[PDB]
Amino acid sequence: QKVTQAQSSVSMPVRKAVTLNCLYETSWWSYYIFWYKQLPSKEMIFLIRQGSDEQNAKSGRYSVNFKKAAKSVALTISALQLEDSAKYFCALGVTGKLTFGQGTILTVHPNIQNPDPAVYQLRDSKSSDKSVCLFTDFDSQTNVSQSKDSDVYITDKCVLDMRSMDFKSNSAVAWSNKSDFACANAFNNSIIPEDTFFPS
Amino acid sequence: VVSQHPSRVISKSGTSVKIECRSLDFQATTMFWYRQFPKQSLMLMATSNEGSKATYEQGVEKDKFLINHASLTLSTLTVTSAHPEDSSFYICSAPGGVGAFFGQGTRLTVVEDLKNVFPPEVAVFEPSEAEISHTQKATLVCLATGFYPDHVELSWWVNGKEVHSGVCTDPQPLKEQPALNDSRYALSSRLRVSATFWQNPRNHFRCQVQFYGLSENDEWTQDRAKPVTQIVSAEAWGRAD
Repeated sequence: QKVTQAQSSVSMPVRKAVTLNCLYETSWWSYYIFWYKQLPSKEMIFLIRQGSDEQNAKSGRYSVNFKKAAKSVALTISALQLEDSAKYFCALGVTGKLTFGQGTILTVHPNIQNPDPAVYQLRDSKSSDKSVCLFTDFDSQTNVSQSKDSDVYITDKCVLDMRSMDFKSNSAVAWSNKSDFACANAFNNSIIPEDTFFPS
Repeated sequence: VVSQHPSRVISKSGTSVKIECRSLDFQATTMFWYRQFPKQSLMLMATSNEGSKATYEQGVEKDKFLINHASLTLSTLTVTSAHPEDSSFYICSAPGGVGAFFGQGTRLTVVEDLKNVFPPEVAVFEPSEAEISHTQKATLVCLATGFYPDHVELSWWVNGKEVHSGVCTDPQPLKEQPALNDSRYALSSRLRVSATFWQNPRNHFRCQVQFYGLSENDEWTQDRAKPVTQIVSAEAWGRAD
């Protein structure tokens, strides 16, 4: 048995729909496909089950596009909410025993009508030797690349608190204790808008 | 519901680590044991069965992992001669329902020595004046660094009340040295408020980082403070200038 979730991460704004792909391989004639979401606690939450001999599954906001010949069983989540940000797993179940995919991390983003991408230099903390750069107000589809220097740390884009109801914004941070570290070049490994603001 | 015990455990290498899977309000003659290494899939290890021998999956050493069906409501998994390579997430399940009933899992951390356990260092960074001028908004940054194991919970507290608006946190902790097996971790979060709220010297901002560490019963010989389960915070007052 094999379950393939080729996408490691996907970003989509609130109120939109998102499709998470899953491909499987099985020699069995009768089986089930399950979709679970794994919460930050690492708890597994049931979303939907697709039977090998059934029509397209539906449960709450979840639906499955079951392409049996293609052994494709994509999950669509409709009307996305901030609480939907989690890691989603596709699993193939034969006699209770499950085979899982690698999982796909879905980040649900706020609707940013007026992106204002910018990189800000923060004041040094009198309690830390770390210099911090904040990349903020960029749009959902911005990809933040990892550092290519062991002495420079760069986070991915953050996940908004699911109960947030204000000052909603996408951001990443970069920090270092290197003498030469500057915010002007900290996020160079990323492809960013030509109008990103870099204040002096 | 299926309940696992313990939820978390930090064990010394060479010890026997027992993990329990209990079916509450129902009986299970069969229980499944899964293992998940970080950023990897859940993999079936073994199947516990009432009145018969445990079934083991390919590559699972029967000598290293003892599976036992103790009763019609209990299945146990024993990590014999625990090694740091055994550090993983162990989750059990029992048949029943559309899916299966899953336990909440066990975060097993195996350390060569309890001195490999480090709490987070927590720092707060104040809003940039350039951000305030450009957007009339003010973002605080919290950094939690050098902790091991990678399990922390970060929250923001304004004037002694937890806040959720304007809060955005890293999906997962960052491996400080990705190429090192003994790497420590870091995590960041942001809190955005209006510049008017930030510029009030009466407002209090605190980033709280809960860390799961050593138990009260655990041995400690180092000069540094015993890294027990604790809260590490960083704070700042509003700034009128």
